[PDB]
Amino acid sequence: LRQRHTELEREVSRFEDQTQQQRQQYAQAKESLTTLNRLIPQVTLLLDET
Amino acid sequence: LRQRHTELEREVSRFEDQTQQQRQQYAQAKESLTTLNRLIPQVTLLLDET
Amino acid sequence: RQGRQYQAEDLEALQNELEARQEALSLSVNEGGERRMEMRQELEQLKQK
Amino acid sequence: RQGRQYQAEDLEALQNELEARQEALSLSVNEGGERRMEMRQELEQLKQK
Repeated sequence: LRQRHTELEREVSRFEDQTQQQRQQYAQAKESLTTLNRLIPQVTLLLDET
Repeated sequence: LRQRHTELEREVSRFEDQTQQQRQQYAQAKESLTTLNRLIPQVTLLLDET
Repeated sequence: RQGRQYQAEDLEALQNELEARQEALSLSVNEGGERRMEMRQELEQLKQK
Repeated sequence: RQGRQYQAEDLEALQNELEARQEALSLSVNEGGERRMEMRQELEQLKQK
């Protein structure tokens, strides 16, 4: 059971790393979305060699 | 424990509902936002009601 | 969809505000979403017990 | 700000990529939180044993 606890701690560390990463990139992606969705979403019409 | 189950179920029901409504409102928020994203960027200015 | 005239002649600024409103989405859906999750396990645990 | 360059000829691809990932956002946060807290209670049962 002590080994079980050791491996459980290992898994805790892995999950912590994964969660911090994924949430950070997801926030950044949300921000980039906001930019595109708000500003760009259709203005390519105008950008289209008008 | 069965009483605990019933009470936890009450609480979980409340959260399930709150989510069920909430998401409607906030999906509608992003939806109206998409409507604005479609309208304003240039369309409101060429469809400026000339 | 929004109001019924809703200053459509010139709504510009509100778009920004709407985005602000939309931010609450994150919390309002996110929070309970784990709460259910959370208690569900306990229910499961309690079930197991 | 993001990437390095993407053809103005197609915004839609970027829209769809971000759509997919932001859809994965909620799922990923649920995954992380639930699995970690569940294995934490597992830790607790191990402790008592």
